[PDB]
Amino acid sequence: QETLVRPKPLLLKLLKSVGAQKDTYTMKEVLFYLGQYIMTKRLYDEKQQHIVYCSNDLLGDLFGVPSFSVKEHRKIYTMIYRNLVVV
Ligand SMILES: COc1ccc(C2=N[C@@H](c3ccc(Cl)cc3)[C@@H](c3ccc(Cl)cc3)N2C(=O)N2CCNC(=O)C2)c(OC(C)C)c1
Repeated sequence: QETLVRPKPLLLKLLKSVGAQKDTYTMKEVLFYLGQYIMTKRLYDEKQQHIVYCSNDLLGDLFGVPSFSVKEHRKIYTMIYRNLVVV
């Protein structure tokens, strides 16, 4: 009974690029897959792994900043919610 969401096109493209196959997800699944996108594309700092640099990537278009820490929860949840609809 978790809320189901339907990502908008750019978010869906990111999710499918890391092997998600569906069109509707829970918020925890969206977060998991975005994390995997960062990990697979090596967008994090090797020393302080919470730090992401996304300026030269579509992820930067999603979050609207060139860099962020994964501790920026308000920004991360807000930008994900701007990029989906509830089902
Ligand atoms: C010490 O290094 C860490 C510690 C925590 C995270 C993290 N933290 C998790 C997280 C972060 C923010 C929210 Cl709002 C929810 C979950 C989740 C995540 C989910 C979405 C995004 Cl956009 C980024 C990361 N997320 C992860 O995706 N992790 C967990 C740890 N290792 C991983 O391989 C993947 C982390 O993420 C990297 C991808 C940058 C690195």
